[PDB]
Amino acid sequence: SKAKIGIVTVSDRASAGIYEDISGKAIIDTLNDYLTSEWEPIYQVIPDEQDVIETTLIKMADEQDCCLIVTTGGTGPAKRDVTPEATEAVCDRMMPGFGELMRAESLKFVPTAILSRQTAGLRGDSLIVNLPGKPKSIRECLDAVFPAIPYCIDLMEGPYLECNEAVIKPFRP
Amino acid sequence: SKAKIGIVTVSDRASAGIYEDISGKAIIDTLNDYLTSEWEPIYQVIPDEQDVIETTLIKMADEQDCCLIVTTGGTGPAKRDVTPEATEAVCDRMMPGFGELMRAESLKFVPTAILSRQTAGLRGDSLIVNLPGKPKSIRECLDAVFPAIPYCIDLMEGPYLECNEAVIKPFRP
Amino acid sequence: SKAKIGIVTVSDRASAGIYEDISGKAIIDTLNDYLTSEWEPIYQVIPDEQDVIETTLIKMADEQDCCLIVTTGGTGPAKRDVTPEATEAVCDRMMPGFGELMRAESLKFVPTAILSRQTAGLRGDSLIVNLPGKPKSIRECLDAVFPAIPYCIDLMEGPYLECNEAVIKPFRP
Repeated sequence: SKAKIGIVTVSDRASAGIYEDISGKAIIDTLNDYLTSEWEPIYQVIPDEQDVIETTLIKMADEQDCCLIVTTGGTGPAKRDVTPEATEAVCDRMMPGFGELMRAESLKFVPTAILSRQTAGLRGDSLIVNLPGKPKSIRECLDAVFPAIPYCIDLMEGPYLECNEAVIKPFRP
Repeated sequence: SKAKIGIVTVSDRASAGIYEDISGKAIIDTLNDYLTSEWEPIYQVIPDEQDVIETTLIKMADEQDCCLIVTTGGTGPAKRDVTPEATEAVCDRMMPGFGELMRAESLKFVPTAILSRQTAGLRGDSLIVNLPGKPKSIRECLDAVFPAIPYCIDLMEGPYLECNEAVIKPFRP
Repeated sequence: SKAKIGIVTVSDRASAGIYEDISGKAIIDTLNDYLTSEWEPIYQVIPDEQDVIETTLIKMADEQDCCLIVTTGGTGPAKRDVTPEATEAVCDRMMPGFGELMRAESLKFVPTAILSRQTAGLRGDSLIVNLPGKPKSIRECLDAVFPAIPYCIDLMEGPYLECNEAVIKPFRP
């Protein structure tokens, strides 16, 4: 089948209106650079509301057959930040290695990396990954974890993602 | 706002007034070396009864306005070690990066650091962090995570902690 | 007293009929290489059926007095990979530092290590640790965490395990 990839920008400010969604743009730019195979971006901007996040992810995974869903925003210690809660609530099983690696990688830049509650889990055969907010952090997190994603999707019997190996090298054992 | 920092020593020999608490003292000494801003320790020595640990953390967070609460003791694989369980019970959202980093740093010279179930989380605007009992493990764990703590407290709209940069360098993005 | 160690090969394929269980064999071979003290393998090969895994782990811990139980297989993101779910189910407290270290060490070879949901935890005084199926990965994970295992067993008041320190050095603080 053809790959559907969800992109969820979680932000009160973006939902109120911003000049440009630089976080969401950073994701689609990076994914376009990664992928040679055809794919369909399923994009949504939503507020920091746990229930709305959950609803969004559920539709993308269940109805829209998204094999991957990447979120940006709402992963810090602030009370409004509930993307990880929403993610835990919708996944059947978590992927501890992703949160581990993303923080380890982010800590190479900033001591405050350990304040991120970014996680990842599976809802059926969809992989959902929580990314940071800043465009450069987004690319740093994706460069770190995406090498494992096409294989993860393979094991989940999902679409076979083909990458521009001039940009990123998926590992497939 | 003057910063109030909770210090909780959990110990099976602590109904004894003659217990010398070298762990609590290590926390106090470390924080004294770290901080240049004024702060106030709210200090309790308690038995390793999960119920009592929970009541203590809740009081310090809900009543006594502790911006940060640091526990020592009761984090290992022994059946009586229930400090993590108490911590999970009172926190409304967990901070997985703290336990990850504390073990990662500690295991380099103490392989048995991986046996610590130490964790961290947030109760409202209070950051709660589990340390091991041994003073050297205490300094090591605080050195690894404290650089992220002033900014976490900033994001919580708590007091503004300042540090002696020759001893420890908090990061603020 | 006399050390009993559970070895569980989790594999639909092996359970169906296989010339040799290389996964289970890798574990036995590794332990024999590590230990100089007398120990008894409690060995079972079972399919990828969560209820079966849980039943097996419970028996090994509660009935068979296994101080350590090591699983191989079923830790990835595939539909039928349910070994970590079973381990979570039967353990009363988790040991997050094991999965962290195993993944972190594995990541130094192959970026897909982040796809393992391998975990570890305690059921009563039994330590249960998830390994991947591949024999090379089994030995790498064991090399990473075994140095902390004899001490953990000491803390849980179990058998005193002694090692060939020419192969592996248990750390006992």
